[PDB]
Amino acid sequence: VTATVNKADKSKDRTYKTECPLEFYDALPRVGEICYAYEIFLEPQFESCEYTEHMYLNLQTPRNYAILLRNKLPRLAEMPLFSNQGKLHVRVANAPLEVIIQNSEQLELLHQFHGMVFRDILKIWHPFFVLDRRSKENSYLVVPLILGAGEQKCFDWELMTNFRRLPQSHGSNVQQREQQPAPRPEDFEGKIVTQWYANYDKPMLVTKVHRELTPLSYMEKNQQDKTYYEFTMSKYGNRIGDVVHKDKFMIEVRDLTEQLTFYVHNRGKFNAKSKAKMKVILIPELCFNFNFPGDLWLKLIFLPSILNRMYFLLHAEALRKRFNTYLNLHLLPFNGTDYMPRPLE
Amino acid sequence: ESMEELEALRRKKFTTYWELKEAGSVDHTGMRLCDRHNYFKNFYPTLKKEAIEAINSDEYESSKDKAMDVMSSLKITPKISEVESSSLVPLLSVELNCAFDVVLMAKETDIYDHIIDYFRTMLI
Repeated sequence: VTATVNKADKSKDRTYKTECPLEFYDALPRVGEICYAYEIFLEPQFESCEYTEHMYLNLQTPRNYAILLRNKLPRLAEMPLFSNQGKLHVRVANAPLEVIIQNSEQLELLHQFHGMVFRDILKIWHPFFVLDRRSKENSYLVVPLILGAGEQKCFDWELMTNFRRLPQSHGSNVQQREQQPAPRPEDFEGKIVTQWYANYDKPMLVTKVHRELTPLSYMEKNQQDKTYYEFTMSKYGNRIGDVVHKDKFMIEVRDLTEQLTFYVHNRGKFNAKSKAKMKVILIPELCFNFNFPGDLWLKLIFLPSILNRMYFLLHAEALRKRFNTYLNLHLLPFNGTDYMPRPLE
Repeated sequence: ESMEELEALRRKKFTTYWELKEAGSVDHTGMRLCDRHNYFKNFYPTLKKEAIEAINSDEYESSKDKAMDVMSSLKITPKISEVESSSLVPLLSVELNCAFDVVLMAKETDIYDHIIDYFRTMLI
């Protein structure tokens, strides 16, 4: 304290080694061991409207995912998030789902799906990213969850084995169009699609199919004297080559935001009426179809923010328990096993 | 023509030479450097009106999409390459390949909005 050595470097900073919460250390599920799954629920606060239905109804879908650990999680508080449509509420299941891993290949399938989500769906991937099995720090897993018999919920095995990697979209030519089977309205309903002709290869969620609307029909607005087919040719004739399956059904699709960090309330003049009036109509065989359902994609999009917030809430819980035990106040009903977390203010 | 041919023929030859040497750096806009910035202003209204309508449109899905649509509107071809850098986030440069030698560069999270700002400023 009396030394003059550190008087000059007053406003410097220091580097520190971060450490995961104890729950997220050695959390990699193991064969022959009991593992716990915590379903993550999301509740939209904003009203469902022409600017918001595709997010509201999709979030309220019963299909969800869960976090899988060897280490039991404590109770966690309700969590707010801010999407473009409005404020969003997130919670973690207080009652873990418990299953047993029995063979290596099932764990490999789980880990493959976990890697695929970040590599393709979120595009958090880097060239130097490698999957880890050391069961060292930050080794928890993510598993999609599908409703089981009755009220029970179970793992979506077919989804994981079907999507070890996302299929690359490709531009089929006219002969490829002819040899391919006709599009089916049910195979598109609720699925993720992307356009393989234009530079816009980014995915989108089709809200619903329009089986009653076919090419040569006049459009919605402005160019009401023009038809879908003629505009598609005039726009991208040199890209598409030609159109096959002329008389088939059309679809109406809405876009998926690229944001990942929804902590802070993004604000602006969203012009909901005009943003709804730009009703995007696309030709099915002109846009590649993923079998991946959007009711899981619009919830996987929020995964990074939730994971980071949980990463820090676990440290907050650890500190709270340490202090309440140190002061000998832990035996109180306020701080005991009946500890009820309160939503973040 | 005696002096005119001596000028035009070597113009063609040297312009082709520089175009094959560098793919850019060839100035054939015909405008004085004191006023070469008026290049984007002096296009036909056909491209300009629709380009400014696109760049003024707020419904666009993303800044990248807006940039690509505006650039395609002026029929100007893109050219994006990765410049070497010490930054973890890649440092990307964009070349427009038009007669006016123009190049822009930033982080790839900002290159599209940078193109938005550039074409917003120039197109009037």
